[PDB]
Amino acid sequence: NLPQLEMLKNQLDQEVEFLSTSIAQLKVVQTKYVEAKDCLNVLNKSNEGKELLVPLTSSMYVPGKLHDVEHVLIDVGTGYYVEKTAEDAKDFFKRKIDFLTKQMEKIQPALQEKHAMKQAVMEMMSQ
Amino acid sequence: SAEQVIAGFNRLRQEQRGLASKAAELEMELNEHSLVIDTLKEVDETRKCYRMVGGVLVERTVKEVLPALENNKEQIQKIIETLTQQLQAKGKELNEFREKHNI
Amino acid sequence: VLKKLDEQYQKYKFMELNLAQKKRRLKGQIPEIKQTLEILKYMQKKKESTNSMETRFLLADNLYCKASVPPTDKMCLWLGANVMLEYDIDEAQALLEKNLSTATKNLDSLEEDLDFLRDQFTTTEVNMARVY
Amino acid sequence: AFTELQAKVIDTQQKVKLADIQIEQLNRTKKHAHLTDTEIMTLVDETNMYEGVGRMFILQSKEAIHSQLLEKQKIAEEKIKELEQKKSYLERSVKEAEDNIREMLMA
Amino acid sequence: GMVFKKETEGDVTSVKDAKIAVYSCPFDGMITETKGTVLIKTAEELMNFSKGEENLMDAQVKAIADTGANVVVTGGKVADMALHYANKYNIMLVRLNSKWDLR
Repeated sequence: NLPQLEMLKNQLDQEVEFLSTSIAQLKVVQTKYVEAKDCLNVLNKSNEGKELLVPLTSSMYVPGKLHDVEHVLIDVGTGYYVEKTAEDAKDFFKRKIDFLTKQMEKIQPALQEKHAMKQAVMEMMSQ
Repeated sequence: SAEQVIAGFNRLRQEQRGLASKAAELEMELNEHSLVIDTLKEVDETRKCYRMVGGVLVERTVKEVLPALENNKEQIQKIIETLTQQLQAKGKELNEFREKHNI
Repeated sequence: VLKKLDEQYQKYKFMELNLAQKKRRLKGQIPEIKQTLEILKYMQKKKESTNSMETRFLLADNLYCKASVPPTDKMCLWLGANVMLEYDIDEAQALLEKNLSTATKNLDSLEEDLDFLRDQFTTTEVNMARVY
Repeated sequence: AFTELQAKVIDTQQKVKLADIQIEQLNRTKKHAHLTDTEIMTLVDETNMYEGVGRMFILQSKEAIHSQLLEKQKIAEEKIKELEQKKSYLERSVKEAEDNIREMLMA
Repeated sequence: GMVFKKETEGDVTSVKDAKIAVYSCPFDGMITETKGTVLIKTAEELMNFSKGEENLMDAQVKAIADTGANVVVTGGKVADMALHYANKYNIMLVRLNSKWDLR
């Protein structure tokens, strides 16, 4: 009874934290998908011609001039070049936002399943 | 009874770990304030200095970038002493309330 | 006797973890300074590489906008902590090469000395145990 | 039986813990969007001002950037109302139900 | 008066009126064997640990001489590096003591 449950409640604590860390990773993945749409919102609205400071590399910025706001690269596949317009790019970002949400949604009751089972072992040891 | 003493000392130790995350989080930033203010003074400051952080560039000069560098370094070293005194005062307070309760 | 051998086994293993905390911070510095030199030294400027070129800007991690480049000849590098200064090529080049050479030697010279600082810690704890 | 109605309000407690942490972000995002608006309303020397979401920083005049940054604090101002009403609602849902649980199990 | 069979090491006390310092193990003696990875990677840190060990027991006989005690009682063994500074400081030493000697 009780020595089995004291080993059992400690195992489920890792299984919560292993899944919850995977939730924390996929939020970072959909973070840049929100971030790429909001960069794209300024792009069509402003105009071509405005000066931008973009990273040449890490912590080093190169200036430049802006042209062709209605044609953008989308990085999908295994790392593949896909040229799209800016209008279809917003739809595919929000599609990937709901996709990464869907990746966390299948974990989410199972994340709560490992938490509620551990609490029930805490109750069964208490009862 | 001796259980109120030995458990209250466990309460003061857990606040030492609650003290632990906040002061060292600021302490990592003051050394970044150390390395930045030295490279700016060695390099040319006649051309205009900006302030670049994540998400915003405000077009500035050297005379507006320079004082906040010395300001934000001095504010950190005060708070890491301040956060030490407050949480260690909290460990003294919970011990005497446990001794006056269960007597 | 194996009993004196067994105490030195555990005191050697625990001091290995304190070394790995210091080497990985030395490890994390190296690729970041590595990206600064090789991207600069191949493009070398809009000026040095002979006017207007092509570009596909980094707006985000997956969204790149294609355009024609032509900027003016400066590079606004990023120092950190509410500081940006505009720079040129010659100021940005010789600085990062020095940070390139040290970050290897910061990893190389310490990783031997950490291996003997572990050996100081394991040797110290066993001589006091055998005496008192 | 009575075990099932115990677990429902316990599962409602962790939804409050999710509700408690959302208001800490949205209060911070309002004030920080207000804080960056103050520093650009501080200067009068230069109309040059860069805005961006990624590591891009587009060249625009500062005055149109103010009114957009007036909208940035405002949407974060709008969300702290709907969350705190929600956070109180999930608080009232679990705590008033918790009054039902313990006093009738101990009875 | 108190009879101690243990052999008197070093010279006699500076005064017979000396303050008696009775210690469980102030002085040590070094020998070791194979480590977690066998027989550690250098002998330089063995020399580096040996230099501070002598200056440690140099200051131990010095601080006893400073504080007024002119005799030290060692329930542990005698260090050689501790010994040759104790002769110049004119402090009498006991090479080793048992459990009944200290109490």
